[PDB]
Amino acid sequence: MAIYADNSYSIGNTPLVRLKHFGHNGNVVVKIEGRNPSYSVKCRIGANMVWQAEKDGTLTKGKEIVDATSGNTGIALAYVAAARGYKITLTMPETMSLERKRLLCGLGVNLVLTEGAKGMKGAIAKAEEIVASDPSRYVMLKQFENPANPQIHRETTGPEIWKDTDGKVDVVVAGVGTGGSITGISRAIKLDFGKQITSVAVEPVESPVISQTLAGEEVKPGPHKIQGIGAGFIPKNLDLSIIDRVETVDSDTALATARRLMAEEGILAGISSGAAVAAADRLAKLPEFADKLIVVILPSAGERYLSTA
Amino acid sequence: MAIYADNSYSIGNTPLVRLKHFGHNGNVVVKIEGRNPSYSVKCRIGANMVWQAEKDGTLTKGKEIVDATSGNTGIALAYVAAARGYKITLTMPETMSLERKRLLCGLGVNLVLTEGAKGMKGAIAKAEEIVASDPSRYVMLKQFENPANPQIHRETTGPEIWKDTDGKVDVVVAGVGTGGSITGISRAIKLDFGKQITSVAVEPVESPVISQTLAGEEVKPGPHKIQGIGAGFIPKNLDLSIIDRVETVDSDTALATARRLMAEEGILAGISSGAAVAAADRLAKLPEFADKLIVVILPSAGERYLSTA
Repeated sequence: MAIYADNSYSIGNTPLVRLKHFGHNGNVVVKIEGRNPSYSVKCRIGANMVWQAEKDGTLTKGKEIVDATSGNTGIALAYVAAARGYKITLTMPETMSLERKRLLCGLGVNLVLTEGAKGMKGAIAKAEEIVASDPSRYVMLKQFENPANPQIHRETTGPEIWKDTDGKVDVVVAGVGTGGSITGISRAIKLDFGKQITSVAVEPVESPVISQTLAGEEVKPGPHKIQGIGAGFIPKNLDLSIIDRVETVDSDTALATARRLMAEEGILAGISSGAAVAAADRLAKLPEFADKLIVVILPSAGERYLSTA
Repeated sequence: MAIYADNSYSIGNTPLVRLKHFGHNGNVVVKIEGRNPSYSVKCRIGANMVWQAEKDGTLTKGKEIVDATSGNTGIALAYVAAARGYKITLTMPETMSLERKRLLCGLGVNLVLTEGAKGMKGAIAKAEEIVASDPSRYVMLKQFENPANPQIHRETTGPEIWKDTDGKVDVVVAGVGTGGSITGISRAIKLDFGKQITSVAVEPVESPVISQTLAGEEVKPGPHKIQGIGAGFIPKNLDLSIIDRVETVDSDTALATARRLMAEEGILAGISSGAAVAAADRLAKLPEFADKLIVVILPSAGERYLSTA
């Protein structure tokens, strides 16, 4: 057989494509996370956070999911909630784009808009109030600290990279949001496969908080246009111990690099995908990395309307 | 190994998911064509029409692709042209949505807008003029009659359905645009595997031209909102001989059914995906089809902004 009992179980097995106009002699290869149920790397963790919450008794028939997000992880949780029969509340500011509202209403989400002036703070409060209102009803899965998040990457994303390269991967380049990807991938290859690879974290030069921490310098975040990376703090799901190297990238370059992915490689991916590649391209063009296979996570699919396509 | 030398070669291997709120006892299973390079069933034929044109000498270094389309097949050709280093012209009316323009410019297409008043006729003329201007330069791959189109479905889409069901598929339900899908799938299972399945074509009740032809009645098309099916004529790539059954569906139902796919199954698919499912659900709820595995092509991914999400 090979028929998924629901859409959640179809996560991953995403492809590796070799880049032609990046790297040297084809040392740069990309893994298309756009090719997922809800079209992002995130529905891997959408799937396993719900599954883990089930297995350990925190999520049960009748019980409902609450989360203060509207990005790839909201969409991801939505599809699994729809797929598995959970009611879901996502809180976000009333200033969110009609687009994202429409997409999430479509997936059967109860949309609680919070005050726009309260920014993201205010959506987090409103989620948290709903949870205090009845703690036997609503569950917050908490992507930033939930081990289920990096656990899925250790069990699927990581092994898939091992498999499809035949143990030949030397370098892994992954933008950091929750840190879940890099953490899980790196644990799989270094610890379950026993290969001493170079794991490279990627962050906005505008918010170089991983770089600052490790240098022992004032953590100072700021705004950037690289959606889904550069949270402005070190997440619990970032395991600083498996990070070999930290590469910073600027918005403009992430943008331009995602543009190039389209017109020169024919790969529709997101801003963070560009960020990831510019970092890899830089590494790949250093002689110390000449004869080394570098693998890059492209987190999302390009189909948007705001800076780029 | 398993690293694609370019994005074109990553086509297919798309998943089968079982529906919970459709069919009976889970006799309805869906194959997610959203999970492709350019995010549609079409980049399967984007890939193989170019490959075939290469193998037989019609497409060569320097030579350029021209096509009067802007739907899934334009996007598909774009990604392969970008992936393989071909210049591409797509003609379409100047009335196309900024969205589709932006997406295609992004993939490195030369966009030739034709008069809006000339409708689709006028884009076809303008393509055809460019081809007459220099026949050693520009090539029209012609999805409606190109055998490479159904050939890819015989070689990939069909086998994948065979494999993942373990020879247990009984019914195949597929909306008709070019006919390429149904034709290729059905040839694979009936002729290469030797299983006497029921191939079901799906069309808008508003343009029931397959139904009319076979009844020997006046072919009379009309407008419908089911994007990518119901062309208003019988394509050469529709092999009427392998069609067992023709199911008509209305726009409203296709729409509503795609809405249900989202909120009840957590599957983001397109209008034509809804059309496909309502037809399958109807068949699946007939006792003659009770103990039969029905497989449905979901051609596209939902991420749009016009009627639905």
